[PDB]
Amino acid sequence: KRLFIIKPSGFY
Amino acid sequence: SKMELPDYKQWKIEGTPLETVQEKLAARGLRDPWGRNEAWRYSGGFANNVSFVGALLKGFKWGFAAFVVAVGAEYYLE
Amino acid sequence: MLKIIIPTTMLLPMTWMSKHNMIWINATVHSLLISLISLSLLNQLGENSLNFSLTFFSDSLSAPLLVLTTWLLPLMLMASQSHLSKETTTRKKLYITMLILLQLFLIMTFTATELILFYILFEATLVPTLIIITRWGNQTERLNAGLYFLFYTLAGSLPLLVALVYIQNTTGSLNFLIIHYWSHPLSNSWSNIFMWLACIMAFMVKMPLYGLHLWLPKAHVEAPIAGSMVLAAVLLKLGGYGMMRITTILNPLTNYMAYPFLMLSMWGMIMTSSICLRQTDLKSLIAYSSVSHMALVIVAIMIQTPWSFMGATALMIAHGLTSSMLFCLANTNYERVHSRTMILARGLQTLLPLMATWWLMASLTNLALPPSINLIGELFIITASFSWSNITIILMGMNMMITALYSLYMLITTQRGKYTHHINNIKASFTRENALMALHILPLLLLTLNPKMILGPLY
Amino acid sequence: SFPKYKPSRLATLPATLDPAEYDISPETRKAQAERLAIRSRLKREYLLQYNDPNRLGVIEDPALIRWTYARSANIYPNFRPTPKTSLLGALFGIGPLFFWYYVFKTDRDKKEKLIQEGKLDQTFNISY
Amino acid sequence: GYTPDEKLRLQQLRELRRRWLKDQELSPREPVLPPKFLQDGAPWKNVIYKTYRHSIFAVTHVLIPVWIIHYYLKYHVTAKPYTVVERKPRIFPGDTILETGEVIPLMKEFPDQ
Amino acid sequence: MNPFASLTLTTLIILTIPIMMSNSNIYKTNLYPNYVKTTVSYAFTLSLVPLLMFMHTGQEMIISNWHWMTLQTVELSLSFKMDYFSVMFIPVALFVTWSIMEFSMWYMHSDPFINRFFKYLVLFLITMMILVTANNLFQLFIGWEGVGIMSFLLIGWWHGRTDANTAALQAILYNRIGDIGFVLSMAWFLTHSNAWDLQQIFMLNNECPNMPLIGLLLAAA
Amino acid sequence: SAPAAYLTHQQKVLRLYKRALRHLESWCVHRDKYRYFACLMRARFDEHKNEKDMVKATQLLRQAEEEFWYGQHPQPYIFPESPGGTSYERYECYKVPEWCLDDWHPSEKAMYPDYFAKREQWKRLRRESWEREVKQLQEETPPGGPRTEALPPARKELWWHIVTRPRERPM
Amino acid sequence: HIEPRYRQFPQLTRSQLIQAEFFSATMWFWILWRFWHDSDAVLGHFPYPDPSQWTDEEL
Amino acid sequence: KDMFPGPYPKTPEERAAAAKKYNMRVEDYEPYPDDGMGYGDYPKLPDRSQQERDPWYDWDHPDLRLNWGEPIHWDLDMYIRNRVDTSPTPVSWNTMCKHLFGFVAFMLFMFWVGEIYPSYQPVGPKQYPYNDLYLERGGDPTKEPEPV
Amino acid sequence: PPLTLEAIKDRVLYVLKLYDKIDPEKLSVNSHFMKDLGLDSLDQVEIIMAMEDEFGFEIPDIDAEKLMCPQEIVDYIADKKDVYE
Ligand SMILES: CCCCCCCCCCCCCCCCC[C@@H](O)O[C@H](CO[C@H](O)CCCCCCCCCCCCCCC)COP(=O)(O)OCC[N+](C)(C)C
Repeated sequence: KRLFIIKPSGFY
Repeated sequence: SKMELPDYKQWKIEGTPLETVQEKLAARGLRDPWGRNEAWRYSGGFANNVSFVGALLKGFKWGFAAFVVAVGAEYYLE
Repeated sequence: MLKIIIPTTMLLPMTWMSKHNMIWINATVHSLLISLISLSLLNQLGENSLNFSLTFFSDSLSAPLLVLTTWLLPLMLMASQSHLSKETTTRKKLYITMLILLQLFLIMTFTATELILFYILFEATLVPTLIIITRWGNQTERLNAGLYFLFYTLAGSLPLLVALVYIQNTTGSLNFLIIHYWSHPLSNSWSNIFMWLACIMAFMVKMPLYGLHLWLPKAHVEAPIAGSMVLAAVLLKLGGYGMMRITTILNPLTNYMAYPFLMLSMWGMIMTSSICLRQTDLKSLIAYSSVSHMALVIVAIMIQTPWSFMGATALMIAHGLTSSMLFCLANTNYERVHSRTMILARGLQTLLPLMATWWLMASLTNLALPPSINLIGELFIITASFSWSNITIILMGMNMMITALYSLYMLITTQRGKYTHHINNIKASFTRENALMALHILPLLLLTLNPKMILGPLY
Repeated sequence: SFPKYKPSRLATLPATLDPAEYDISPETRKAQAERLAIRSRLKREYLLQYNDPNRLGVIEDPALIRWTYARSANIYPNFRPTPKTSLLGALFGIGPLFFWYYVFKTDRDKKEKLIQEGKLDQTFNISY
Repeated sequence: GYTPDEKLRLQQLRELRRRWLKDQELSPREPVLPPKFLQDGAPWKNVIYKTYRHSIFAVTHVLIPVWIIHYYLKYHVTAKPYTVVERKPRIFPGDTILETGEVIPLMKEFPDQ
Repeated sequence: MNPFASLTLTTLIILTIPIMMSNSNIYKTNLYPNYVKTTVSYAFTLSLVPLLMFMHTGQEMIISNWHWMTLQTVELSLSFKMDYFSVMFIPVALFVTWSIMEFSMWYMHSDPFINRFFKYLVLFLITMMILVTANNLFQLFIGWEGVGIMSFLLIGWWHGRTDANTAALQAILYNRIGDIGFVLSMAWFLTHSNAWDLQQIFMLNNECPNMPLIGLLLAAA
Repeated sequence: SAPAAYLTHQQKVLRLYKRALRHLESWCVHRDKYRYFACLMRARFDEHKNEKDMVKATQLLRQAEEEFWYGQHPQPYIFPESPGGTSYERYECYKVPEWCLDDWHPSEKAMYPDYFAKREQWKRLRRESWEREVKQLQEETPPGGPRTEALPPARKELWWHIVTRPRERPM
Repeated sequence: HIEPRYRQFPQLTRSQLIQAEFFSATMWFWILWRFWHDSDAVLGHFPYPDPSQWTDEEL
Repeated sequence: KDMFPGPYPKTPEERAAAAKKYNMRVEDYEPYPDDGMGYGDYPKLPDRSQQERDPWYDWDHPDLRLNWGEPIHWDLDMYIRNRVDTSPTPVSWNTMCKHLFGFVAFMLFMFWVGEIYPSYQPVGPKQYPYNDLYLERGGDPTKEPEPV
Repeated sequence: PPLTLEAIKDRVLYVLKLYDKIDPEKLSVNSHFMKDLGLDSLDQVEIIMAMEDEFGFEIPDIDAEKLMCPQEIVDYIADKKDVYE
């Protein structure tokens, strides 16, 4: 996309 | 894709109600530097306030007519 | 049953002989299995109390509790098994023995049957929980805490003991069934009144009463979580079980002696809940919430109306699960940041979501909203209380106010809001954590579908 | 204008109206210089703590610990018997519960006299 | 009136921050692992979504529940008394379909409007 | 009659399904919400029908498909009375809420977690349906309180700013103060009328109830 | 962003001015009337004692504060970013601190090779830098006065704090 | 699809104004058609003093 | 360490150690004082809900809004915001109380005097106009016992 | 409006131009505010509040004290809006 969002890892 | 800014020069204050205010300050002799800014964008362009009751009757001019068509249908049913 | 009880003993050899790094799996798996075996007991009967050996029986009042008690061991294991790691193998292997030995005493002390056997186990539970609070609790105060946990039980229990012996001399057998049948009223005088308090005070200590609850918070502040889950979810409830047992005697005197304790309880509930509204640190907040709910049980027992015992049973179990749930759910934070104080956690939701969901479910059933078994458990006893005195509602209502507030409060203060900046310590939620609390909360929700098996004997 | 604001425990006066805000002497200016001094001291400290790579973990400020300590462990050791606290404690203590004692007991007696000596007993109330 | 050192400080930090935000931007960096994936992709090979999507969607969400719940209707209503209690229809002067009957009354009323 | 019966219960139950779909991967997709607006759309379309069978012939219905817990004497059971009120009211809620769906798709179109937002919407509405429909008083209480807590989840949506949180807590607080009165009444009908059902209570209370009505009034407040 | 300093008279009267002027808009609503009374107001501040001895002046303030406080209006207009705000922290749900990403584990970290690359570049820059800010802070500082921060002189300048704040509307 | 301007507000699409005007007109058309369809603001006359012969008084 | 709060105000020369200990040497140190409530040697701080402290300042803990080592008000939690807010109000407190309580008073008394004089009954003077209807009586005599 | 630095400097000057006390030809992005131009603080408050008002953005007071050079202003909004353009 255009810009990088931050966000906690949602993998676990 | 930037839009251009319009113009510094073009915002006349003379047509504004604010000009009357600057006159009233002239009666005090006081200076009101900001008016050409404040009045420009707002009062001085598109601005031309719609009447209240006139705003309330926004649809009446057509509605009364379609209504005439309706009562015309009433007599037509007769 | 004698069938469920043997394997529970049998895990001990299995624990000791287990390979040094596999023990958790052993104890976990078999504890789960034995839970499922415990579940078959639940059947009961609609009329006669179920019976077994001469020395055990299984009233409907005991069965859901028994199922619960069997159910908790794996949970405490899942909580514990990362809390400790650096400990030596022999010491760990020594440690789970405390837990299982403990539940063994519970499975024995619920099925009773002689009230002297029931007593001696009732008090026998005291040792392992003491050892656990004292050796594996953190910070200094735990030492002192041990003492408060201890004498308050004994100072209560000891007179009860002498009283028990007395009765089996003034009447025939001490056994529960016949005494349920041979029961005859005791009345006024003065000797009989001291008999009354002698047969009540221990039970009313072990489930904290408002004038006497002081040890309980100071136990929960200290104990390692495996001690906390039991000390909250179970022992209180068993004190309630016994008090529901011994009320087969007494009467009509209960009609005359209930009042003072109904005042300490009806007032202590609003009071402790009020203190609950302003704690410094979470681990205590939960504890006072627990007392604030147990007061409801104790009036529910003393008004002695059948609705009140139904509500008694339900609320005992529901509060069991929800309280244990809040405790593990708090320990997680305490491990992630070692803060203990609630103010430091701050914006924990921002940094991780699913725990916020468990906070939501858990607190949500703490306040008790429909159709949680907590709620339905509570509404009955408000009904019977209201029958007992039309005024009483004005007290109960205030409870239902404050239990909302602080409950939501613990949610909104330790979650919603800004993250603290420098606290880098948090590390994104282990599988065992989610597994654990899912294990608390799912049974609690399925259980609402089929209350009729939890309401107990006076159903 | 005329009316003048009147400060109260729940409505502390705005700083702009405080007389102390105006009258000002060089030593008091030393007070503000001091306050900025210690405040700058501690905040400089907190920044030295806040952001060097090696800390990783949390760093609790001592004041908060003094507070949490003083909300619990330090209350009893001090105490002191004082008649104001003692009487106030007897009051909040035994008082209201005696109050509820009479308030329930009378109603109980009233239902007694109606159920028995009277006959105003409820019907249908078979649930119990 | 800023002190000059403050000025250079704010300048330096401004530059560094724009450098940061510029660093934040991503390019073709957005990515994904290959993606049962076939369990979805195979089904989409033949679907005509413009009408069929509404088809299957409506099929589930309105057709299944009513079949099911009505079957549950034959269960609970046929099984037990008082599972369903009608208001019972108002019956005017006109004859009932149950067995004719019924009659108008008097009609002594007079005048109109 | 029977078609009316299956009809209303369907005009409720289908609302439940998207929440169930919440664990399905479609929920994680951007695609989810329009299935919800469509869902309420079908729900409305279905919802009109009972109103019309209600129209020209005027019939009304109660169903109580499953007793939940048989106590002594009292046996509370879920029971969907479908009188004038409950039938007339549903299409309204479905209608306006459907419009709110379509609105919200645009109002929030920037927002992350929007899918969760819709989940909370449907989750709210269904509780509202629990309240409008319920005959048995206790079921009215679950609808009651559940609507309260949904109000809490939505008021606090922008959980960052404190003011949202205080607002949420404030709302739950005053609702609770009402709930005291609700419980007072709810007990009193059981102690006296022995009921928790509108049939029972309407039947047995020709006599003046001096007090339950006022606490129930407070709950209404 | 320019901390402290024990307060002085001039800036004081100024803030009173911006304040009073703003509440004055809150009353006058229309751009018109507001303009007029605004000019009248500044006209009051100059027409009064635009120059004077201090001891009178403070008294003039004590007058002004009252005269304002009476007229201050039950609620001023407030821009949403401001502490009143219709959205003072609507987005604080989102502004996750950067160190948290530093946790995603490789199956996620692989998906943004570029961003992570640049990021280790940064983190390297910091861990390399830090001792210099140590020595400099140690240097420029006296025992430790009211002032916060200190100028760059050859590199870096306590930057990691501000420079890597998570912008304003992350989502 | 729309541009910011800085005073002009390029009020896009006539269709918008067509809609707005359409509903305002739809409104008045309804209120008037209903006004002619009936005058619900009135119905039947009422009175007070009536006649003493209808009641009673004698002397 | 010794950092923990220490008993009793009564340290007239040793008070300096206390004022230092909480980081507030400027003789702002305010014991509550000696009293039986048992909280001693802790700074008494002016009441101030956290809204009162400046929002625009860059606090270490902006939600708490109270930097670092700065000693904390005893009842922090009651003033923590989301709780009591003792922010100053343009109209004075007592005036607040008087206007509202008086308002509710007038509202009630006017109400009940209203209750004394129902429509189509009223005070007799106005009732000379207000009288009407009666009207209500009706129904077949059966309805008197159709309801019975 | 994703916004850019040129848009900021342009809109800012575009407001400074309209203020009467400034003579538009003398205005420059780097043009100083007191040492150049005699506007004084009592008008400085006007230009700053009127200028933030254009954006709807809010100016904290201590930051309002600096201000002065228009470049310092465009820098300031550049920081608060985080434009990085
Ligand atoms: C379950 C909830 C519990 C509620 C609270 C429990 C009990 C609280 C009440 C405590 C009872 C009285 C003890 C209080 C202290 C009295 C002893 C002494 O310490 O108090 C002195 C001062 O206290 C008063 O003198 C005593 C007032 C006691 C009156 C309260 C009694 C209320 C009745 C409570 C019920 C009693 C139980 C009955 C059974 C139901 C201070 O000592 P001292 O400083 O050196 O000398 C006096 C200084 N002078 C000369 C300057 C005055």
